[PDB]
Amino acid sequence: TTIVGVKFNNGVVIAADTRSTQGPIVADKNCAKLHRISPKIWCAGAGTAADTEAVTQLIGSNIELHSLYTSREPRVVSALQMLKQHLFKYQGHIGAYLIVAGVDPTGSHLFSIDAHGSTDVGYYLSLGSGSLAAMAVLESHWKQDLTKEEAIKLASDAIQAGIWNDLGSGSNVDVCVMEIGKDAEYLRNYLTPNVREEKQKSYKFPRGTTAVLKESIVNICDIQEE
Amino acid sequence: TSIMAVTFKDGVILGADSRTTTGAYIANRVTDKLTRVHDKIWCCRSGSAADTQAIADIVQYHLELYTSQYGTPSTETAASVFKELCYENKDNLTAGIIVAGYDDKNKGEVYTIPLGGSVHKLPYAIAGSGSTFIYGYCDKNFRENMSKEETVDFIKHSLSQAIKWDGSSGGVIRMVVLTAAGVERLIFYPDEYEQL
Amino acid sequence: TSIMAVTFKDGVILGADSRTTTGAYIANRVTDKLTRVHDKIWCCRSGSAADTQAIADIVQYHLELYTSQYGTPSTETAASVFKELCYENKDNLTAGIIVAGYDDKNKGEVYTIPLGGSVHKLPYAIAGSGSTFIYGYCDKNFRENMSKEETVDFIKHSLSQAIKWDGSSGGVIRMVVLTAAGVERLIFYPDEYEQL
Amino acid sequence: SDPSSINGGIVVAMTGKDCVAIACDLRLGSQSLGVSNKFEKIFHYGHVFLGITGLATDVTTLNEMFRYKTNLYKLKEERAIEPETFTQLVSSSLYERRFGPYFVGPVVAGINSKSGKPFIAGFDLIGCIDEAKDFIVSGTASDQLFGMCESLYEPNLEPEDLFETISQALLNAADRDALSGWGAVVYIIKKDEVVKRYLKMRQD
Amino acid sequence: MDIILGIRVQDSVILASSKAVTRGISVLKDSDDKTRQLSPHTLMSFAGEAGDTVQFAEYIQANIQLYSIREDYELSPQAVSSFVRQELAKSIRSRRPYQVNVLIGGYDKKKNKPELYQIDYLGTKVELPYGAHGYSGFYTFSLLDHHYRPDMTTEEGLDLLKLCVQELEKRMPMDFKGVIVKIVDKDGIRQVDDF
Amino acid sequence: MDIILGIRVQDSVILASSKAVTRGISVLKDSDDKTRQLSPHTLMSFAGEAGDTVQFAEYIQANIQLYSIREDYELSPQAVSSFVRQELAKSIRSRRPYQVNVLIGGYDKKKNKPELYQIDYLGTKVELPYGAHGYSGFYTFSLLDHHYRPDMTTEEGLDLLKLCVQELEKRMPMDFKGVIVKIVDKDGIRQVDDF
Amino acid sequence: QFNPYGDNGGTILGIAGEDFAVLAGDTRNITDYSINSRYEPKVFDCGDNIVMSANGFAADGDALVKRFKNSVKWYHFDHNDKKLSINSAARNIQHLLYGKRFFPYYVHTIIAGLDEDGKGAVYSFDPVGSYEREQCRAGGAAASLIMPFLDNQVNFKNQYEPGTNGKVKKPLKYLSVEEVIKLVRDSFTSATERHIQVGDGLEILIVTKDGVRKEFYELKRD
Amino acid sequence: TQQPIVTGTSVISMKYDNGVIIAADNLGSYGSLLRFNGVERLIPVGDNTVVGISGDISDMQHIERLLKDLVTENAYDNPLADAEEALEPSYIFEYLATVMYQRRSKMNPLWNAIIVAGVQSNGDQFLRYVNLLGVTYSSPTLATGFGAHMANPLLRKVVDRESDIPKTTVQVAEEAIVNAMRVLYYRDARSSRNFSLAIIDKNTGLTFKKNLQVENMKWDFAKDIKGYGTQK
Amino acid sequence: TTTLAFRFQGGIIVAVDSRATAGNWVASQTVKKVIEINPFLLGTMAGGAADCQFWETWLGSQCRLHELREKERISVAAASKILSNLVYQYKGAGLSMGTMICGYTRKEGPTIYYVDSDGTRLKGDIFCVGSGQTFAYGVLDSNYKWDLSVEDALYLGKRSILAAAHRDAYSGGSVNLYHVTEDGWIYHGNHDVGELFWKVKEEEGSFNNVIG
Ligand SMILES: [Mg+2]
Ligand SMILES: [Mg+2]
Ligand SMILES: [Mg+2]
Ligand SMILES: [Mg+2]
Repeated sequence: TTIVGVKFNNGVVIAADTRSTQGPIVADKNCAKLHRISPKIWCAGAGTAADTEAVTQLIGSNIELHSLYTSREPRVVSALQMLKQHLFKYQGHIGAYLIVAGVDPTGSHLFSIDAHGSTDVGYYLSLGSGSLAAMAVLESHWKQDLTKEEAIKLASDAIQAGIWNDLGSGSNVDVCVMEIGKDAEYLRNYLTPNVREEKQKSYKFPRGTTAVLKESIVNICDIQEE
Repeated sequence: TSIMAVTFKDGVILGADSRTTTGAYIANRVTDKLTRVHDKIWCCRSGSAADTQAIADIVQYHLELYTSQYGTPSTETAASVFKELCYENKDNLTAGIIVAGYDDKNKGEVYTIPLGGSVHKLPYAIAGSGSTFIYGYCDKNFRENMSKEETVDFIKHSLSQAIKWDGSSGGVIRMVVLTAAGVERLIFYPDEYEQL
Repeated sequence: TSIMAVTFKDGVILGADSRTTTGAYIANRVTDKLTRVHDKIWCCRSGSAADTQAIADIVQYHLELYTSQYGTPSTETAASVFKELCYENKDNLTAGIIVAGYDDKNKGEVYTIPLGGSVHKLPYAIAGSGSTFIYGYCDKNFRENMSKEETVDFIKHSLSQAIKWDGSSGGVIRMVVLTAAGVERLIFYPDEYEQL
Repeated sequence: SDPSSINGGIVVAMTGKDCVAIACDLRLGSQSLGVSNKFEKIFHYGHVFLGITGLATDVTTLNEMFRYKTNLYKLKEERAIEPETFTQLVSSSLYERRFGPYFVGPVVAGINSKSGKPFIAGFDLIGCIDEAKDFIVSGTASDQLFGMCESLYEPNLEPEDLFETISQALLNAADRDALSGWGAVVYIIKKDEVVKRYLKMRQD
Repeated sequence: MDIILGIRVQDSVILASSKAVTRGISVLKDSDDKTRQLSPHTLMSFAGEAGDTVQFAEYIQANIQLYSIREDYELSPQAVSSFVRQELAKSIRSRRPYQVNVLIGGYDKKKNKPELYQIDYLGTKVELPYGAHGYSGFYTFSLLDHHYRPDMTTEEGLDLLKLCVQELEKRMPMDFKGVIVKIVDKDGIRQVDDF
Repeated sequence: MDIILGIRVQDSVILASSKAVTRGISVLKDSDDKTRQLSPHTLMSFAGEAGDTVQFAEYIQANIQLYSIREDYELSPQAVSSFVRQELAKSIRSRRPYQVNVLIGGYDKKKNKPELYQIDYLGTKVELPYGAHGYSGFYTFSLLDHHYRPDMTTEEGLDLLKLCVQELEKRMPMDFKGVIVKIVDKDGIRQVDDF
Repeated sequence: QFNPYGDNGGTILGIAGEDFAVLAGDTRNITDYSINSRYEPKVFDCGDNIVMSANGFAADGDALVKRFKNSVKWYHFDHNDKKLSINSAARNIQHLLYGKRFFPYYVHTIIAGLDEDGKGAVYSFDPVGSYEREQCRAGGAAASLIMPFLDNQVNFKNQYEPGTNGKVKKPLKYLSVEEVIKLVRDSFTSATERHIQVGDGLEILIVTKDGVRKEFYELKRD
Repeated sequence: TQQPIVTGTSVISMKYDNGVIIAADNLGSYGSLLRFNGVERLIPVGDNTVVGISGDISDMQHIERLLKDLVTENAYDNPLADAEEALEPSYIFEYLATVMYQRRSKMNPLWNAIIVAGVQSNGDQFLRYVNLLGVTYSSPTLATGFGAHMANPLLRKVVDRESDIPKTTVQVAEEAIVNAMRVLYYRDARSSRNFSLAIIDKNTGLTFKKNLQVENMKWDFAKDIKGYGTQK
Repeated sequence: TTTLAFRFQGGIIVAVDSRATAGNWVASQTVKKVIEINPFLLGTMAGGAADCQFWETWLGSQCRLHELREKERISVAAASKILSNLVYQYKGAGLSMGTMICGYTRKEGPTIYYVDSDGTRLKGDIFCVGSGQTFAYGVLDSNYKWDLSVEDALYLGKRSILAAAHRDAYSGGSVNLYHVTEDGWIYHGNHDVGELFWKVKEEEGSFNNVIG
């Protein structure tokens, strides 16, 4: 997994690859790692995939209720405080490593949080097995006062470094851009540089190739009238 | 990590490097290890980042609630709350915390709380992995009732040496000055302190 | 243990504390850790006392036999013999040795041989458990081409601080001065160096 | 010792044109010992199908649990649960045992009764959803299944072509796994007819 | 305990269970009956850890007898086996699990069919024509796979069972002191007193 | 291997040794002869680790046969037992010791006396009226302590041996598949083919 | 503690035709999640119309290939430049491997060539020298992904003739070198999709009576 | 079997159109202690080869002496020692690779990762890696330790495959190497600012640069960073 | 793995399965588990594949040297003992071997020795070794007679491996049959278990539990 977050002029951008693995085996080639905590607060998760999904949805759920209770749009610091206190309580047993980014009435924000509950602030961050490859790119090209277009470019380049160089990362680049005073734009499969080439052969079988012992209709309908 | 707090004539100054490592990888080279638990009561954190952050947040909460009821807490009171958390949860914590604050009655005060959760009031304190390399230097160079400029130089030179020898320390030298005049943040970059 | 060797204008001076511990018990408070392997080639020993003594004795033998055949050995040659023993037997040795010597051609030279058996030629070297506390101080205070009196003060002050903070170090500060004039032994007692 | 490979077995699911297929082997064993050749691993709640590999006691327990829950769902909702909703229910149910999990590899397959869209999904033992467009694999021969599916699969296969593809994927994967085989079943699922076929295979 | 075998024939279920009870060095008993009658037409044999086997078996027996009295009705073998499986499936994630493997042989009076269920201590249930627990299957299943027919008489089942026991007595290192054999059919449960 | 018993009566030594060879799960053989004739009037039974037992026994046999040829003379049972003990005492401090326990039953033609020696793998030698290795003594010694007489006939020795084997067959968990019995007397070594 | 072994990933595949043999392998070399090289040749021409690959721990793989190449050289010296037949090479490799029975070459070795009747031959070895002549053998990381596919598409396993419904097997008709190469390419393309250690490039060595030929194909680099 | 004591971190290298570049910092770490600050970890062999070594420094010094001895030995009874029969990068590597594998096979490794960079007699670039296990591989870019994770991604953006090598000038290659060294200084806790860089070119020969420093560093953005979440 | 060998009136029947596994992964279905030591001697493979292959090939070399030197066929007793003595030297080092050395000579008649890597050497009439040995023993014990015909004995060995191949997860692939006579062994073919199972089920009426 390679995940990055990059601050820019009027907001923040987050990006991720789309490979999920079981050891050395690729389970899903187009995984969605960019998660929505609230409309304009998004985060990307590395580590235990279900811990990243579950902790997002739980805090996302509570953030929504909090927003309704206070009649205010959710803040990134609230999502952060709720995430870290939940993760700290479980002493790293919930293996969620997240980059949390968003915009709110206070402004634009970018944070990282690790499984044990420690958080960090930054203008550029990377997480996952391809974080070192990504951070190499970020440390080479990041500057203050990036534009939206520059930040999207830098973020996706950092993910690409992970895709090509990290075996844990691959396939596509997902991006989400959160700009102040605008709707957050989720760009699913922003880049697609790993389409499989056409195979040499079609492996469609002739009908009746498989040996069959018994056939029967399965009753999926409910008990019928009359 | 290299952290220290030093009392001087007009109050106290906290100092820290900015390096946070995961093994040999520098996970954050611009970390802020100087944390505010009250207006003029700050702390330097060493050990588990999760633990020291959790502790600091709880202390900040306690001092906020204290202030609402009883007014501004003393630095000693803040140190006591830190100690209570560290001592009672010693089995599950890895935290080494220096507490520094400015009263008008007591002026600059420094309390160090090492791993066990004991408290020690000192004229100055050093902690973190990098502190080992500057026990000799700090002991030889510290004087009581230094000026602001002298104390800044003392901390700058000390943390410079800690950074030079300790791989776990590095980045910028952050400092927070606590006096009657208010709260001042200082930062010093490698090109400055490496040539000292 | 706190040991160091420092080159200066007229040659080199070796310095050491005199404490030998078995756990927290001081088995010998007047140990001589400055060892002679040749007339003007000495060494400071740290680590296993059995190992460093065995090594030093073998080196002394080698240099004696060298001298009988080829005349006075260089300090470099002595360091090389130390290194050969330490490197080739690294699995079975716990030895950290500083080698210091005076030639007339090369003058004062210092070589440090840490645990692995690597060699490092330095202007000065510090080693032993107590050295950790004086990296900052020694780096800030060392100058090249000091006088004899300045080098004695530098070593005295440095080992004073190492002794102050390290429980494994203590007792008297021994020193051996190596110059063209000859070999001079110096000793400094606690009442002298503790008030520095 | 490893709970996910005591009993053995495999499930595979595929999508086709206006259809889905889900298939499983019939073996239950105690490590090397073959115990049953009639242990079906696919179940259904209304029109939603659920395959479960892994520890057999959990396979049974989860089937009973999801029958339980989908029956209450139906009574309250006054409609049969859909594949998308059920997938979330499986995920939720598995994650609630985060630190004492069912040692299973569930696979959902079905067609949404309102949109007509074919749906498949896979899970790890604590509920992480893998919602693949093409195919989902699970069990002690998941590597072999991945290899078969990756080469044999092509999109938009007609029901009777999809049958051959999934059958051959299962059979040949199972024959390279000691703990899978002893018979196989393939469900071909269309919007309002489901056909179930038992396959003839080697019995070693 | 050691060997427990089960075979479902045409009109009955036959359970064979060893008589030996060994506590480490010595064989303390050679006439132990490793079975409990759960209801008039349902028998359960068991094997596993000492103490837990009988404790579990009697606990199940009490529960089924309680159900029988409350409803004035005998639960089907299938229903009993499902109850037993749940108890074991509950048990495996307990503080200290029941280490007990069972065979449930019952005659369903409604369907007029014999039924044999094999359940291990994990709560792994399977309905079988013949079954075993432990190493018993390793020696006997090749013989049962060969000779078994679904239309076998009770007498033929007993003869096939004898061949299985003979093979066990030949190739097993442990002396299990023979077996007690019990037949479950429409008339209830009875013990074959000469085997 | 498992049970090896020895009893020295009036005019002979009787060695009883189990017939079973078990390799973990299966009994591979039920007719194994765990003994070697070292000389015409000296027999050695053995038990211990697989492979080492036969290797040691045949090694000893070869050595005694070599001595017999070189000197044209049969070593006394005492002399043979001392040779064997030294080999085992040497073996116990070797890189890989022989894990072999032996009984040496011999008839001394010079003294006209039967003699039974018990030696374990450490080289612990004792001359006994009756002996065993492993757990065999635990079951049998109470019977031998009661019934044994130094003036017993060979037939009475065999009857007392039967009682010992019967007790073993009752209380031992393992099936050792009976015993092969051999008698050592003035006329040499012979096997009792019905026991 | 020092671990003398490592895992350099990689996947190899040997297929014996009627009058030819191919030995293929990906060119990616890895440790853990890093790529060492995108092109590090793994299948080698060892002379005498024999090709060899020792997949697994690359240091042992290189050592073994080197020692076998050397064995070919000395076979020529000692036996009047006699050609080392594939069966003789296979037996010789067993002895090389079993020579380190108690400190094995951590590799799965495959050799390919022609037998003395000119028919395609592939031999497969385990780390300690047990070996077999085989028609079809994948080795390394993605072997479990590839073999079932080969069982189905080379040996036509579980395939029956339409209309007979399981009564008549699909006949085992001989495959051409072009047909085998298609299956090799599709095997590695599929393996590249689902296995993280497979990718970058595919190098195939083809052995016929005319000699050894090479073919290279790009694989996905992610 | 041992454990490394005094250690050197990343060695990084890449090929360019006319030769190879190799670089490594001048630090000798003693665990987390940055003990020795003047350690040369690039060792030239003749005028056509530079051997870069990371890992255990005592073993590095041993290897350094082996290479020194190799030059002496090659010159013995060799009239063409400074011409046709001079040591090639490929000879030097193969020798080291033999030693490394032999040492691991005796369960007594030289605890190092080594990159041999050079130019062959025919002008061909040579760049190959060997480590304590005897594992060897070649690539357009090679790096050890942290450099493998952080330098390679950056260097591979310049030379991604073999066909990029002729398109890469010495200026572009050196620029990429120097930037990578800066990135490693930012992110490797066992790195130093001071480093050495060697260029082996088929035309201009061996250029050995000592006392280089990481420069043009970005730290100013640190001033705005406050707290770890909610602090203002 | 399942290997068996038994003595009978017409000599020795050797029958083996063909499966090799690494964990749950089936590495091969075409493993030759009968090692043709020479035209008169057979060995079976169980435990370590390399150990069995290597040392039983080596055994063939020793047997060949014996008959060159002594101008006489080596006895099964002598041949088996060469192997058992060899593996006994390596005891502790981690060899894995469970084999039946099978032969038929003038002086001995048909003879089988179970040889094993912890140094065991047992002469016997029926031996079964491997993960599926217990299943094969059941069929063997209940059907074995000395006066079996060569045809019936061959089938009994085949059927016994099939019984194991069915129940044992780590046995299967195919069955290899051999008949050892005084004049040498005779190979009786490779029999795919998949096809053999259905054939035997129908013709024999066995495996009623399995639907076909
Ligand atoms: Mg530093
Ligand atoms: Mg199978
Ligand atoms: Mg890949
Ligand atoms: Mg099987």
